[PDB]
Amino acid sequence: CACGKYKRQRFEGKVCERCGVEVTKSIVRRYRMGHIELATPAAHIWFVKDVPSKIGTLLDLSATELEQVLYFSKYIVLDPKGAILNGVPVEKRQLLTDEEYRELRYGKQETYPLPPGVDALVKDGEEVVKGQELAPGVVSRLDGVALYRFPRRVRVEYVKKERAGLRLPLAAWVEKEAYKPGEILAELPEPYLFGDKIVAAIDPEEEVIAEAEGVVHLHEPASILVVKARVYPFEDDVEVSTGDRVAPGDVLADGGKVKSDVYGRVEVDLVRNVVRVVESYDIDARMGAEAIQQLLKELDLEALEKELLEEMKHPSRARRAKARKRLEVVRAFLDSGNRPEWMILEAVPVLPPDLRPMVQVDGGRFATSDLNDLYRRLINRNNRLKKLLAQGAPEIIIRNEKRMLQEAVDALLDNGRRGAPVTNPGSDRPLRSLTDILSGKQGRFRQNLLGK
Amino acid sequence: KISTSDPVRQYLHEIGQVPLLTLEEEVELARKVEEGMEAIKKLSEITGLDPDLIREVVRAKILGSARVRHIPGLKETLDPKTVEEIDQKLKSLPKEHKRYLHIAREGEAARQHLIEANLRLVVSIAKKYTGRGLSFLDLIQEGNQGLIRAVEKFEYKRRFKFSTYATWWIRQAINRAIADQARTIRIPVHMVETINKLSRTARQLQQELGREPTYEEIAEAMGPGWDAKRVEETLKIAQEPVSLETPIGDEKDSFYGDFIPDEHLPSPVDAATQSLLSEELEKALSKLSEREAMVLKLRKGLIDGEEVGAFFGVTRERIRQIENKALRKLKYHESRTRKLRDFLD
Ligand SMILES: [Mg+2]
Ligand SMILES: [Mg+2]
Ligand SMILES: [Mg+2]
Ligand SMILES: [Mg+2]
Ligand SMILES: [Mg+2]
Ligand SMILES: [Mg+2]
Ligand SMILES: [Mg+2]
Ligand SMILES: [Mg+2]
Ligand SMILES: [Mg+2]
Ligand SMILES: [Mg+2]
Ligand SMILES: [Mg+2]
Ligand SMILES: [Mg+2]
Ligand SMILES: [Mg+2]
Ligand SMILES: [Mg+2]
Ligand SMILES: [Mg+2]
Ligand SMILES: [Mg+2]
Ligand SMILES: [Mg+2]
Ligand SMILES: [Mg+2]
Ligand SMILES: [Mg+2]
Ligand SMILES: [Mg+2]
Ligand SMILES: [Mg+2]
Ligand SMILES: [Mg+2]
Ligand SMILES: [Mg+2]
Ligand SMILES: [Mg+2]
Ligand SMILES: [Mg+2]
Ligand SMILES: [Mg+2]
Ligand SMILES: [Mg+2]
Ligand SMILES: [Mg+2]
Ligand SMILES: [Mg+2]
Ligand SMILES: [Mg+2]
Ligand SMILES: [Mg+2]
Ligand SMILES: [Mg+2]
Ligand SMILES: [Mg+2]
Ligand SMILES: [Mg+2]
Ligand SMILES: [Mg+2]
Ligand SMILES: [Mg+2]
Ligand SMILES: [Mg+2]
Ligand SMILES: [Mg+2]
Ligand SMILES: [Mg+2]
Ligand SMILES: [Mg+2]
Ligand SMILES: [Mg+2]
Ligand SMILES: [Mg+2]
Ligand SMILES: [Mg+2]
Ligand SMILES: [Mg+2]
Ligand SMILES: [Mg+2]
Ligand SMILES: [Mg+2]
Ligand SMILES: [Mg+2]
Ligand SMILES: [Mg+2]
Ligand SMILES: [Mg+2]
Ligand SMILES: [Mg+2]
Ligand SMILES: [Mg+2]
Ligand SMILES: [Mg+2]
Ligand SMILES: [Zn+2]
Repeated sequence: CACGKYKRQRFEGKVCERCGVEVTKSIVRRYRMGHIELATPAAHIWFVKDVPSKIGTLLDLSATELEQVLYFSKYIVLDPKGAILNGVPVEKRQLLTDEEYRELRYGKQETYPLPPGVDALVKDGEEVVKGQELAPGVVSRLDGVALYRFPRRVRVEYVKKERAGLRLPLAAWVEKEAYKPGEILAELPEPYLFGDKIVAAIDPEEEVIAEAEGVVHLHEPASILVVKARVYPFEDDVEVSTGDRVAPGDVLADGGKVKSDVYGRVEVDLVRNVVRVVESYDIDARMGAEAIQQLLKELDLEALEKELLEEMKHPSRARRAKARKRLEVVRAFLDSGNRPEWMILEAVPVLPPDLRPMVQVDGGRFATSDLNDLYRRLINRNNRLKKLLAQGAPEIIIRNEKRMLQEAVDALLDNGRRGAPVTNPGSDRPLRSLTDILSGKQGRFRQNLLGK
Repeated sequence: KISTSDPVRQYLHEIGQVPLLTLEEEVELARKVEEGMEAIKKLSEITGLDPDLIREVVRAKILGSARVRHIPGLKETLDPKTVEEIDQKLKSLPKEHKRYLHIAREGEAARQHLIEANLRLVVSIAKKYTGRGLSFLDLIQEGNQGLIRAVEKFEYKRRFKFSTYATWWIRQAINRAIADQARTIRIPVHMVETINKLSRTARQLQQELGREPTYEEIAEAMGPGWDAKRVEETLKIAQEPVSLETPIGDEKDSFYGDFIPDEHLPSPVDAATQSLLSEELEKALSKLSEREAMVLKLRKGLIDGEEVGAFFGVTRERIRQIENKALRKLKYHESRTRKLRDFLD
């Protein structure tokens, strides 16, 4: 054993109480298999890049290009349903870009145009920005022409020195007259003798005024949010109370993700009772083996078998020929053997250890099966992935990794199908991939017949 | 197609559409992140729920549905029912504490937002720690993990901005990674700097001798406790391994690992050994008293290598008595019928 509690043959079939070791020599150490549990799946390059993409064929996707498109990078394929339009209905199986995808989920149009000086555009925009629904092409009037060419409502941001009126509670505490006592009315200087309304023009910073300390004198945007702004929603209990109540009750989710009616996102501004309700709805958008794993599970091969049977003998030679090739794969799958949800990978079998040696050489040199540098690749990526998800998750970086991860999963399986991995500067040599082991210039079945 | 360009484009495009303004935007997000913290804790205080739990429920509602909770973290939080229960009590928090809920989420957003914006910062940094033995994307990614770390500790009360703050928290993360993953045979950070020092020193030494320094110079130039045994050792660990599979001789088809023999495996000669040895050792073990012979047979050949602790109840005198008298009658009759003499070893 490792520690030595049991050391001979009499008890050959039992395991040690404090440490686990059942024995017959180290051959067990070269025959046993371990596995890595992948964060978010990836797929076998052996099934994705063979001339006939066995998954592109079975899953009617662009046999060769739609795959490469969503697999390695972020090109999303709407998996189940996505009510909101592009111009046309939800594309059951079609794929879209980051850009247009972006335009969807947050809200139609994003326009942040922030004014140059403090008094010219800051006034044009402000007057028409807070409660006024700004129609498309709203020609803001000062630097050049601030053009807001899109939809529903508007949200402006900062304000320096010109005149303060109707703005949020920021400046309220600054000039103590209104937040300390009810003096905002007298704040209007001299004509009061003959909601926000401040002095003629006394403050010029984005600060806190204990002593002008916590400050930030800068710019002032006028970002137009294309979304519909509700101020006084009411209670109707047919379906669960949607949106909000007058002022007391607010059943909506906070200001990220909330689906009420056909419109599906809800931002919240506790300033005035304003429940910002964006319109894009639940659009299942996925990319990577995640998406394909789904698609693959959902298919009832029997149906596509029968569907192809009809497509095969009936229409003309162009689409029926494609269907005959696509019927081949689906048939065997069903025929005898195993079912097709397995082509996706989420559990990587690891090759034995003594088969990927770590050995002492000369002086103290060591020698290890190239396979091990590839395994570490994957393990590190898989780990870093986990920790990246847990720490918090900025989209770009999660995919970025997921990508590396994928590539890695290729590496051990087969190197070179997509780029070729290298041991660090010394040998620009393809680390022998498991594949390279089986086939290779002088691989396994191969030298299995050259001689022994 | 090719992996670097795509991500470069990927975040450079997003920074291109959203860089953070020097003061305002970074100030803004910062303020929100902190308020979130103060919020989540105050939530913990009034719900009796761990800040860890309050942090994960707000994350789910702002960053991702049941999909992101089920695959990443296996399953302890019921995909639907669990998180939701938690959101309900958050709602119930009247006007006063509901405010914190609404703040927590928005703060959470800011976080991820600030994190997005300063990804150029990482890449610019990570760019220079390139040839250390880590993949550019791996390097940017650790550095990324580093910027996220900075986000947790930055105090906006202390005027300095996130730029100079992220730099450190990122450079730390990178260097660590470089020292932790770069090699197959792990080597702690100290050995690492040690090796850099060793290298650097060897450089200054190559400068004038015209003689690649004998390990004498390196010891000297290095400092306090450096000797020849130390340097020969360090550079022996510095050599990365070799591809057990490498093209050898005329690289036509020579893979290095066929030439290394095997040691545990009993080459035929040994299997034959163990047979006679065990059969004859077993014959002698029987024709003898199953007393002090088995004691020393089991004490030596069955467990571990204790005269006193060797025999059951009978003390030392009977041990040495039968050990040495049976061991010799056994050897001297084995001297007669010479079977063992020819040293099986
Ligand atoms: Mg026990
Ligand atoms: Mg036991
Ligand atoms: Mg124990
Ligand atoms: Mg072909
Ligand atoms: Mg069109
Ligand atoms: Mg229409
Ligand atoms: Mg403005
Ligand atoms: Mg007005
Ligand atoms: Mg104003
Ligand atoms: Mg009044
Ligand atoms: Mg009057
Ligand atoms: Mg009067
Ligand atoms: Mg005045
Ligand atoms: Mg002023
Ligand atoms: Mg202000
Ligand atoms: Mg102060
Ligand atoms: Mg400024
Ligand atoms: Mg009514
Ligand atoms: Mg109801
Ligand atoms: Mg079906
Ligand atoms: Mg059917
Ligand atoms: Mg076709
Ligand atoms: Mg050797
Ligand atoms: Mg590597
Ligand atoms: Mg987390
Ligand atoms: Mg390497
Ligand atoms: Mg090849
Ligand atoms: Mg291509
Ligand atoms: Mg406390
Ligand atoms: Mg209590
Ligand atoms: Mg407790
Ligand atoms: Mg939900
Ligand atoms: Mg489990
Ligand atoms: Mg967001
Ligand atoms: Mg590396
Ligand atoms: Mg490189
Ligand atoms: Mg690594
Ligand atoms: Mg030191
Ligand atoms: Mg150096
Ligand atoms: Mg000398
Ligand atoms: Mg090293
Ligand atoms: Mg070869
Ligand atoms: Mg005898
Ligand atoms: Mg006897
Ligand atoms: Mg006996
Ligand atoms: Mg007898
Ligand atoms: Mg014993
Ligand atoms: Mg003992
Ligand atoms: Mg003892
Ligand atoms: Mg005793
Ligand atoms: Mg005695
Ligand atoms: Mg004889
Ligand atoms: Zn043991």
